[PDB]
Amino acid sequence: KYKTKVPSPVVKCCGATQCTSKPHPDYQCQVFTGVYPFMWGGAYCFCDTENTQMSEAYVERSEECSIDHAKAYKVHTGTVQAMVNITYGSVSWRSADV
Amino acid sequence: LDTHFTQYKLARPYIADCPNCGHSRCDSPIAIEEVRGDAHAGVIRIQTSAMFGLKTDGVDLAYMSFMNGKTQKSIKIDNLHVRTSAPCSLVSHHGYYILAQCPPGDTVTVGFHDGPNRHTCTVAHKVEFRPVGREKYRHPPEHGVELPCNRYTHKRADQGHYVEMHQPGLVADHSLLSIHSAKVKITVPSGAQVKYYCKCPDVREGITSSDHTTTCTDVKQCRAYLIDNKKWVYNSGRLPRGEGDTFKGKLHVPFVPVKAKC
Amino acid sequence: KAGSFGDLQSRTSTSNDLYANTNLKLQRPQAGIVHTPFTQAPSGFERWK
Repeated sequence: KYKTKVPSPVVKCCGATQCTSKPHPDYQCQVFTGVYPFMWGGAYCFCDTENTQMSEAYVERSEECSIDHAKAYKVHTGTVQAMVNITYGSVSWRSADV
Repeated sequence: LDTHFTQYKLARPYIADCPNCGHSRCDSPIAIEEVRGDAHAGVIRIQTSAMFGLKTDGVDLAYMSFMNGKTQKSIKIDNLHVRTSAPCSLVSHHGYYILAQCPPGDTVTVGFHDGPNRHTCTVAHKVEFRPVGREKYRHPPEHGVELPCNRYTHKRADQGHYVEMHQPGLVADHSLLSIHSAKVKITVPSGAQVKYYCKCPDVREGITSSDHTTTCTDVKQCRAYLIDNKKWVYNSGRLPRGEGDTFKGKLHVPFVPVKAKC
Repeated sequence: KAGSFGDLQSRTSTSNDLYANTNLKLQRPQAGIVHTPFTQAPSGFERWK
């Protein structure tokens, strides 16, 4: 399963911030305007439409991806094995992998 | 407890915008991001934007440092409450991050008690706890077979992954922008870097001690900013970028998912 | 396909490159507040379990 480990968006206060297509996996990024971002003091950017917000998010392997993960395969035929015991004759023992 | 000053010394208790902070969207220091109800053992690993653990300086994981003001408050953990549909059980905290044994719940709802105020934070997240096995319980029993579940650790001595933790961007603080009896008056925390100008034409960058403002007068048309990048942060989605640079601060995760046999 | 099995497709665990068709679509944050609407299919590894 993914983790949308969002990089923290840019907020330019008066005017645009063009985004670029960074090479992160599934790097989704879209500029946005028309904000007034309440951050701990009410808003902080003094404009009202030129307030720009650039959101960016890419996909990343979960921490569970290392450990809890499905796993595909192209499977061919290979070669079968066995730990054949023979308690032979009077030998009475061999437990060998063949 | 003195082996992860990577985070402790260098990271601060971040503050972000909690979504349904009791009433509505506040800005809680314990703003919940990255809820992970992805294990099996009744457990969720959570990140607060608050960095509890040791104090500001050096002692006792079981103390409690969130942000009040621009400032920390590194004090006791006395009355933490993670909860969901029912009250959860804490497992352990380290850094920004807490592990807690929860039941299933449509949401996740976190909060301590500073003492004067409840001051909680709450969030949506689909939670379940299937145990590993062909039995679809709702809860772990006392007995039964052990078999390979997925689960998070109790511990901190942990490096199996690390998340980027570079600087904070600025933050608003209009407590700064006082009035110089006719002009709007900015100040500084400790000599920190205050990034300043107003809609009118006056000082245009702001890298200063306490300035005044020749031109504008209204507090509501000025740049109350705090470039205070002496301590890095978690790279929350509810962070404004520090526009200058990708500073250093690669920092581990404690609560790795491990192959415990529940 | 996003939502379907293998929305995330990494060669191995170490492999920094991958294929993430998750249909991740950001939306604008609401009413002048800092956050990041990420609208996304929960994984085809979430289902498939």
